[PDB]
This record gives sequence, structure tokens and C-alpha cells, in this order.
Amino acid sequence: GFLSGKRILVTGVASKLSIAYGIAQAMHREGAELAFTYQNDKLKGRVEEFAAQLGSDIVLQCDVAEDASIDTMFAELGKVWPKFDGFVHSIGFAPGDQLDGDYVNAVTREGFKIAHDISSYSFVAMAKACRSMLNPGSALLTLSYLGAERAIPNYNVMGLAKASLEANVRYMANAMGPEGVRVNAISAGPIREAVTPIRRTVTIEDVGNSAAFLCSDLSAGISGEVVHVDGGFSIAAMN
Amino acid sequence: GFLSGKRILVTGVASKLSIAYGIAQAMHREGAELAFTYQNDKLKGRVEEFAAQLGSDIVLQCDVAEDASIDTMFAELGKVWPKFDGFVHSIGFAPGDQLDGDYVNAVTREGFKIAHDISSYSFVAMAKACRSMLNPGSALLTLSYLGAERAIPNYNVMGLAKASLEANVRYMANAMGPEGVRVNAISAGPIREAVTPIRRTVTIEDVGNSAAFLCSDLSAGISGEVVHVDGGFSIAAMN
Amino acid sequence: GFLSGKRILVTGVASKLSIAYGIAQAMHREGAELAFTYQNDKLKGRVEEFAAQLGSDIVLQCDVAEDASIDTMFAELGKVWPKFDGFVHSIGFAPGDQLDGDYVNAVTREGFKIAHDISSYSFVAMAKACRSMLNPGSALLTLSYLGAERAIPNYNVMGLAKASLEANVRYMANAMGPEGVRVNAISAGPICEAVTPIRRTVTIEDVGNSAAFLCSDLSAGISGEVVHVDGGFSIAAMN
Amino acid sequence: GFLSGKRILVTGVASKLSIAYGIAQAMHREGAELAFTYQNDKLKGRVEEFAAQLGSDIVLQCDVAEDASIDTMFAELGKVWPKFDGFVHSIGFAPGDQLDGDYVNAVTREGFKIAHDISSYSFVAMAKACRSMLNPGSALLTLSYLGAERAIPNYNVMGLAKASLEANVRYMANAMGPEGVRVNAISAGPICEAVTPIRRTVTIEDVGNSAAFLCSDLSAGISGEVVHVDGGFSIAAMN
Ligand SMILES: [N]C(=O)C1=[C][N+]([C]2O[C]([C]OP(=O)([O-])OP([O])(=O)O[C][C]3O[C](N4[C]=NC5=C4N=[C]N=C5[N])[C]([O])[C]3[O])[C]([O])[C]2O[B@@]2([O])C3=C([C]=[C][C]=[C]3)[C]=NN2C([N])=S)=[C][C]=[C]1
Ligand SMILES: [N]C(=O)C1=[C][N+]([C]2O[C]([C]OP(=O)([O-])OP([O])(=O)O[C][C]3O[C](N4[C]=NC5=C4N=[C]N=C5[N])[C]([O])[C]3[O])[C]([O])[C]2O[B@@]2([O])C3=C([C]=[C][C]=[C]3)[C]=NN2C([N])=S)=[C][C]=[C]1
Ligand SMILES: [N]C(=O)C1=[C][N+]([C]2O[C]([C]OP(=O)([O-])OP([O])(=O)O[C][C]3O[C](N4[C]=NC5=C4N=[C]N=C5[N])[C]([O])[C]3[O])[C]([O])[C]2O[B@@]2([O])C3=C([C]=[C][C]=[C]3)[C]=NN2C([N])=S)=[C][C]=[C]1
Ligand SMILES: [N]C(=O)C1=[C][N+]([C]2O[C]([C]OP(=O)([O-])OP([O])(=O)O[C][C]3O[C](N4[C]=NC5=C4N=[C]N=C5[N])[C]([O])[C]3[O])[C]([O])[C]2O[B@@]2([O])C3=C([C]=[C][C]=[C]3)[C]=NN2C([N])=S)=[C][C]=[C]1
Repeated sequence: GFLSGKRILVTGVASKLSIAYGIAQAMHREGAELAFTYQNDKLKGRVEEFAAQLGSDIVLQCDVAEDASIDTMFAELGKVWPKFDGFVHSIGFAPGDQLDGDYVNAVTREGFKIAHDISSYSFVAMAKACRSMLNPGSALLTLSYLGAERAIPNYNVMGLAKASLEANVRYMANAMGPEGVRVNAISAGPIREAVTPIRRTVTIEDVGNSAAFLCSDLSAGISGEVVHVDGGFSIAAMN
Repeated sequence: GFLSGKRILVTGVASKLSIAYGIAQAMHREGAELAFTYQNDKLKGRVEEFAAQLGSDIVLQCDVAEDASIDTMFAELGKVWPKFDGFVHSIGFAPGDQLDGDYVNAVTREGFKIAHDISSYSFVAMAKACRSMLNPGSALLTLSYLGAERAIPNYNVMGLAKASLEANVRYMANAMGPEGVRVNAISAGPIREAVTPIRRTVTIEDVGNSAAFLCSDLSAGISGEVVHVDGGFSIAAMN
Repeated sequence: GFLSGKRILVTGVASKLSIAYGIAQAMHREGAELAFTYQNDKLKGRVEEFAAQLGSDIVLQCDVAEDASIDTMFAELGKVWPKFDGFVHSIGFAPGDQLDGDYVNAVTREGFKIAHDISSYSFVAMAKACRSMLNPGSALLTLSYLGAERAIPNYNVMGLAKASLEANVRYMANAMGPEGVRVNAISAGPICEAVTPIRRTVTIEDVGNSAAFLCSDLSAGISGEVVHVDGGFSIAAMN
Repeated sequence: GFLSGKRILVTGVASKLSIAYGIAQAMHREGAELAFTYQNDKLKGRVEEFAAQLGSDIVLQCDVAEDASIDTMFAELGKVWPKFDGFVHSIGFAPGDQLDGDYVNAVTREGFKIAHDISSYSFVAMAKACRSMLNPGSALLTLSYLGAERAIPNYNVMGLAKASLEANVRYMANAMGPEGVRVNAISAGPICEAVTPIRRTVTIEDVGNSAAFLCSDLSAGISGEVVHVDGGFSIAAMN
């Protein structure tokens, strides 16, 4: 399919429900050779099994909180893919207390720091560590959400981290474009209705197919873009 | 390819340089069966020849200035495609005096009326006339430009017509979504550099591949969206 | 007041409830000398009544559907004010059956034409006709609505006209800026209470106060801008 | 003046050139009683000098990197003002080598952390610490830049921090709105002349005038908004 010839690193697979699992399935279906990271010992086996099902045995530890963990992961990847064609960043975190109740009362310096570090800084952290490894025609992809652009109850400091992430997409697109690298985001709708134009929530298949496109040469003209894959939800009001 | 099974009507082919020609080529490459309209007697032969080269002999007259011309075209199409899966609207016009010099001095009531009528109203005019003919899963596509969002010298009243067109995308997406129809726009970069992140202007191949995606089931999650296919130009400043 | 020494023409006063009324009130409070237009003879007396209360006896007929009516209004105005400091455009119209039900079904070529002509073209028609009369430091103001940016049920074709209007703000600002004229819009909330950050609907006073600022030299740094005066409604979601 | 009866805290006065200075001046002109903070002992005298000229002897140390410093500042302030009417946040910082050259190369985890903590988290840190002190009708104001929305060379990680900041405006506006507090930002132009619609760079006076409006009850209808005070620069392209 339209990704044949392409080697893509997929982060953030934690289950069959993971957006990153929808994405990996779509990309494998389209001929991509895939590699996988897992955060910790808890997730290793699950990811190894998913990776084997998608014809891959590149399954590498990466905790994006640590610069050393990222560098080590890309050194391991280089033994088998001295060059590759980009990555899917489907990662973020905020401490649980951050994401419930009044935003101003919930947010703390430490919660803000972690949300921004894991959910925004890590995208460019990965880009920096693998920069010389990317072929011309490479594409990077991250996942965002409408809370970056609107104040959504409870989403709280993650809205700010996502806004930071979307700016990071633009700054990265601008920096790496001259070396033949594109950088985009998908702003996905919430994954499981009456107010969405298409009258349903998007599925990880929808998200996956858009992701496959944005990482393929089919999207050669698209960079620094946040594409809304939310069924039109964000463009409607008072439906 | 990813458009097999799909019947798409393509408007706006006037030459090999036409965006709509890039789009038709991409879609044919991906397995779509195509139909074509031509504005007038001058363009008929060129379009017939392009259509034959892309395995089609559905070549129908349509001048979107006239409600009768549109209805007649869709009656002719119905004899051969009683149902189809959407259309590509790659059409607009403003009188030549509109598009040069100071916007306020150039614009006239009549120029504004024509620019908006041909370049914005015609998208929904076509949708209205073929509404009952569209299958569930249908996609409509139009072409826009950054002048809808920024004031660009000389682009003048067409900027306003394009802003109207982009709103029309949202309103149409919202109206037709419940019947299984998606509606998007591509905001293409100018087609033939130092300031664009990807360091080149997009080509009708870039535009065509994005268009093929947006009219395919691969983009099932995307509606009422204006996707920038301009190489990142609009997201950079002072480059 | 912060409008002392300013002469501002105000269109669209139709009653004591009109947004244009709240605007005229706030401007008069702030030291502006005002002039008023009215659409037809049906409203001549009533508008003379309002102008009276606001220190004005400059009351002129103007139907923005006609170039000759606009021209003759500014000629009359020129007899009292050979120079003045800008105007407020608070005018718009679509035929009634445009504004009910499914957009794609309701919209017609003629309904589209009128909505755009009266609600968008008229803004620049007015600027063209008084361009040579404007002092340096002049400001033009129009009134938009969130329907320009989002698909709102029943707002239908007015959404497109308002999008054309906001583009018109940008193109006008760009063209007239160099001779010292600013051009802006206010996107007002409806005159919703439950989901607005400020937990109330805005008033003609809130709107009038922002209008007065945007036509004064206090807003000297602001041009080409759509200022949302809707209590934050448009930046919130799922409240 | 239109700020009579208001008590507003102003951060970020570092010299007579500071945007915060132009803001304090405009507010004092309009009848506001002011208080000032300063970052370190290096600036204590100089800021007392400015406060003096602006009818104020409320001058308090505050380093926004520390929760205890913010807490102790608002405790001191509480002795003169048990209640007040909001504050201006005109504070931000990235280590210097963050702001030069290719973004992906310059950015580090620590540089990112600091930029976001000082330029974005501090805004909400301040709101949290004085939340119970704010009168109904209070307004908070921060200062952003177009780098939040576009990739600007060398602005680098500050672009992400400002995007986080503008999201913070929205989330703060949403959370504090119901108790009668508004929150907005001004995105100021640089303090370019050739491509700005108004053909000049904006001044600390233009900025100060818009700031004064946005902290006054005149802007009662405006919350959650980023107001561009850049002479229209961001709405123009290819000028
Ligand atoms: N879901 C939905 O709806 C959505 C989502 N979004 C986004 O995307 C992404 C992804 O997610 P998901 O797939 O869903 O989830 P999960 O599966 O859980 O995943 C995550 C991941 O990450 C990782 N990590 C963490 N931390 C870390 C990591 N790695 C490495 N290192 C470190 N340190 C784990 O492991 C996993 O795998 C995301 O980003 C999202 O976002 B959010 O915010 C959201 C959600 C939901 C909704 C909305 C939003 C969730 N979550 N999140 C986060 N996490 S941040 C988008 C849209 C939609
Ligand atoms: N090019 C570029 O760069 C671009 C473009 N854009 C858009 O898209 C569209 C399409 O275009 P093109 O392809 O390029 O061109 P042509 O070829 O010429 O085509 C057109 C068409 O249309 C038609 N018509 C007209 N009128 C009519 C018709 N049909 C029917 N009926 C009627 N009445 C003809 O025939 C032809 O075929 C468009 O839309 C565009 O836009 B614009 O504005 C632009 C340009 C350039 C640049 C920019 C923009 C051109 N043109 N235009 C118009 N026309 S409106 C987008 C982006 C880019
Ligand atoms: N309301 C609300 O909420 C709003 C509104 N907006 C806008 O603003 C403007 C103004 O309106 P109002 O004030 O509201 O109302 P009125 O009083 O009725 O006014 C109107 C005016 O106009 C004029 N005209 C007409 N036609 C014509 C004229 N002139 C001349 N010529 C001609 N042809 C009359 O007379 C009067 O005075 C407007 O623009 C508005 O918009 B809309 O769309 C809307 C509404 C509602 C809501 C939303 C929107 C209503 N209406 N509209 C129209 N009409 S266009 C804004 C915001 C809000
Ligand atoms: N300039 C211009 O053009 C602009 C600006 N913007 C903004 O605003 C603000 C303020 O700034 P300015 O006034 O300009 O400056 P200054 O005077 O130097 O100020 C600063 C301040 O802060 C403070 N701090 C620091 N650190 C700290 C503090 N406090 C406390 N704690 C701590 N740790 C000091 O002391 C002073 O006072 C800002 O925010 C700005 O932003 B940015 O970014 C920018 C610039 C330029 C341009 C653009 C942007 C500069 N800078 N920056 C910073 N820093 S962040 C806006 C617009 C415009």
C-alpha cells in the first residue's frame, strides 16, 4: 500500500484500545515496516505480542521523562534501522489530581511541569535524539485534542500542555522542513455523538487511517498542520 | 487503490496545469471511476480528451452561473450514475478588474456579486442539485486559498469569496453529515519558496494526493475541515 | 470623554434595543458628535427621536442596496461634516426563509446574493463612498457573529455573509491602514447564559463600550481584528 | 478616568521602556490606584522610583519561580489592600541560549521547563494566590506574542510557552468567570513597520491604552480573549 518502503517508529501502544494501536494497524495494512517502544516493564509483554502480530520484532524501552532513556532507545534502533522515515508520538501524562474539578484550584507548579514535560517536550526530545537518522521525506506525527484550543472542564492543565504541543509541531515543522522532514498533529475527537456533524464519535480506525496518510508521501504538501479528525465537532456550535 | 468502488465527479479541468487535473489523475490512479464537467464550448474537446485518457466517457456541460445548467447536468449524470460518491469543486472566477491594485478602489458591487456567486455559492448549488443522488459515505471537496484568512495584495474580493466558501464548507458539513456526507476544503499553496518550511511550493501532485485522501473512506473522521496543503507556509512568520 | 473631538456616523439604529443604539449611547457619553442614517421613511421619525437624545440633528436616509443612495447620503453629510472620523456599520439582512431549517435546503442563489450584498458588500461600499472624507486617525467598525466561524443551526447563509464580512475587515484594514484608517469588527454574543464563562448574556452596553473603545484613539494599536464580545462563549466547550 | 475606584497590581516594570511601564502609565492616567512588584533587590530602588511617579508606595518583592515568594507578596499586599481588582502579568523568561538558532538544536528539557514555568505557569500561580482577594468585576491581564501562533525564527521555545500562556488565559477565564473575574491577553507587536497595515510599530502607549481598557469595566463583555495589538500585522501576508 501507500506506506511501502517506509520504516515508522510507533510509541504509546499500551492496549488494543490505544490510538497508537489503531495507527500501527493502519500503517501495517499499508505496507509500512514498524518498530515499537514501551514505557516500562509492565507494558513490555503486551507490546511484544502486538508487535509480533504486525510482523515486527523491534520492541524497545523508552521512558520520555529521561534524556538517557531516549538516546539509548535510538542507539538500539540504529543497530537495525540506521535510517528511518519518522515516528508516531502518542504519549502524554498528567498526575491524576490535575484532571478533576476547578482548573485554577487543581493546577500546581509540579503538575504543570510534568504535564508539559511528558506531553509536549517529549515530542521534540525524540526529534532531537533521532535527527540525523531521518531520511529525506520523513514525517513526524503527534496526537492532540480540542482542549488545546478551547477550555474544556476537567481537562485542565493538559489543555495547556496540548497547546504547547501544537506550537511545538509548528516550530519543529519550521526547523526540520529544510532537511526534508514534515511534522503534523491529529486533533482527535474523544474515542468511545448527537452534536457531531457525522453523528458519531471517531474510532481508532478513523484516526489510524488519517495518521497513515500524514506519515506517507501522499501528504507531501502538508506540514505544521493540526488536522481535526473529530467528525466536524469543533466547527459546529449550538447543535 | 483506496478509491476503488467510488464514483467521483470532477469539475474545473481546463488544462494539464489545472489543480482539478492533478486531482483527477490522483483519483484515477487510486481506482476511482471518474466523470467530468466542462464550462463551455471552448473547453469541451480538451476535457473529452483528458477524460478518455482517464478511462471515462462521462463529459458533461455545466456552467454554475445557471441553476438550469446545474440541474440538467445532474439529470444527464443520473442516466449513467443514478447514485455516486461525491464531487470535486475546483471552480471560481472574478472579473479581471477586481484582482489588481488597492482592494477598496478595485471592488465594485457587481464584481463582489460575481466573485461570491461563482466561487462560493456554486459549491452549495451543486450540493443542492445532487443531494438525493449521494451515497452514504460520500465526500465533497472544494479548493480555497490563504487569502480567505489573510489580506493578500491584489487577491482583493476573491479573499472574501473564499472566506464565504470556507464557511459554506462548515455549514454544508453540518447540514449533510446526518445523511452520511462529508465536506472539506483544501487550502492550497500557490502552484508554480524560500519561506515555506518544506522549502518548495506544492505541486498539483501534492494537491491531488490530499484531494484523493479527503474524498476516500480513509478520511471518514474528517468533516468541515480546511486542510492547508501549502507546505507549512501559513504557520510561519518572518522566515 | 475619550471620543472628544470625534465625529462618527452610526448606521442601523432601529429601536432603543438596537446594538447600534447601545453603541451610539456609549459614544455620546464619551464626547463624540454623532450623525445617524435610517433605511426607509418608515423609520425616519423614530431615528430623529433617538438622534435628538444624543445631541444630534444629522439624520440621513441611506439604503445600502443602492450605490446612488450611499453617494447622496455622504454628499448631504459632507455639508455639515466635510471631514469626519469614521463610522459604525451595524446593518445586515437575509430574506426570512433563508434563516429557518436545513441550510442546504433553505439557501438559494438570490437569498445568498442578498445576504452577502447587504451584510458584507455594504461595509466596503460605505468606505469607498466616504474614503476621501476620513480624517487621519479614523476608525471603521462593523458587527459580526460566531456564525462566521462555526456552523450554527438556522443561521445558515448569514454565516457565509458574516465570514465574507470578517474577511472584508481584513482587506479593508490592509488597504486603508497606510492613510491612517483602522477597521475592526466586534463579534457580539446574543442579546448560552449557562455556558458563558461570565454566566450572563452581554448587553448593548457591554457591546457599546467595546465599540466606543475601538473607534477611539485608545485602540490605536488595533486594526484588522475581530474582537469577541460574547463573555468568552466561543472559547469554552462542553461546559 | 474609566479606572476610577480600581486597585490593580502591575508586575514586570523594569524600566521606562517596559510594556508594563506604558501599561501602568495609562492605568494611572485613568484613575487607577496602583501597586508594583519587582523581581530582585537589583531593581528595588528603580521600581520605587516609578511607583512614586504613579501615585503609589506599594512596592513588593516577588519572584514567580517560588510559591512562597508569591504567597508572601500577596500577604504583604493584603495589609494595604484586603481586596483589589486584578493584576497585569508582564513577565516571562527563557535562558538565553534557548533563543538563538535552529529550534530543535537549541531547545533542552531544562530550557523548556523554565520557559513554561516562568512565562506561563506564573500567570495562574498569581491567580491562585490572590483568588480570595479579588473583587467581583476583577480583570487579569497577560502579555503574549504572535510566536504563540506562528513559528518565528529564534523565538523557539518561548513560542510554546506563549501558546501554553494563551491556553492558560482560556482555562483561567473559564474557571474564574462564574465568580465575576475576566482574564484576557494582549498579543503585542514588537516594540515589520513596512508590512503592518498601520505602517508603524505599536508603542507602549498603544499597548498601555488597550491594557487599561481590558482591565476596566468598559471591557465587561470580553473574557478569554487574545486581543492583537500589533497594528494588524498578523492578518496581513505577502505585503
Ligand atoms: N483517547 C482519546 O479519545 C483521545 C486521545 N488523544 C491523545 O492521544 C494520545 C494517545 O492516547 P490514548 O491512546 O487514548 O491513551 P493511552 O493508550 O493510555 O496512551 C498513552 C501512552 O503514553 C505512554 N506514556 C506515558 N508516559 C510516558 C509514556 N511513554 C513514554 N514515556 C513516558 N514517560 C503510555 O505508556 C501510553 O502508551 C494521548 O496523548 C491523548 O491525549 B489525552 O490528553 C486524551 C485522552 C482521552 C481523551 C482526550 C485526550 C487520554 N489521554 N491523554 C493523555 N494520556 S495525554 C487525543 C484525542 C482523543
Ligand atoms: N492555482 C493555484 O495556485 C491555487 C488555486 N486555488 C484554487 O483552486 C481552484 C482551481 O484553480 P486552478 O486549477 O488553478 O485554475 P483553472 O485551471 O483556471 O480552474 C478554474 C476553473 O473554474 C471553471 N469555471 C469558472 N467559472 C465557471 C467555471 N466552471 C463552471 N461554471 C462557471 N461559471 C473554469 O472553467 C476552470 O476550469 C480555484 O478556485 C483557485 O482559486 B483561485 O482563487 C487561485 C488561483 C491561483 C492562486 C491562488 C488562488 C487561480 N484561480 N483562482 C480562481 N479561479 S477562483 C487555490 C490555491 C492555489
Ligand atoms: N442581536 C444580536 O445578538 C447580534 C447582532 N449582531 C449583528 O449586529 C448588527 C445589528 O443588528 P441588531 O442591532 O441586533 O438588529 P437591528 O436593530 O434589527 O439592526 C439591523 C439594521 O439593519 C438595517 N438594514 C437592513 N437592511 C438594510 C438596512 N439599512 C440599510 N439598507 C438596507 N438594505 C435596519 O434598518 C436595522 O437598523 C447585525 O448585522 C447583526 O447580525 B445578525 O446577523 C445577528 C442577529 C442576532 C444574533 C446574531 C447575529 C440579528 N440580526 N442580524 C442581521 N440583521 S445581519 C451581531 C451579533 C449579535
Ligand atoms: N517587547 C515586545 O515587543 C513584546 C513583549 N511581549 C511580552 O511582554 C512581557 C513583558 O516584556 P517587556 O516589557 O517587553 O520586557 P521586560 O521589561 O524585560 O519585562 C520582563 C519582566 O519579567 C520579569 N521577570 C523575569 N523573570 C522573572 C520576572 N519576575 C519575577 N520572577 C521571575 N523569575 C522581569 O523582572 C521584567 O520586569 C513579556 O512576557 C514579553 O514576551 B517576550 O517573550 C517578547 C519580547 C519581545 C518581543 C516579543 C515577545 C521580550 N521579552 N519577552 C519575555 N521576557 S517572556 C509581548 C509582545 C511584544
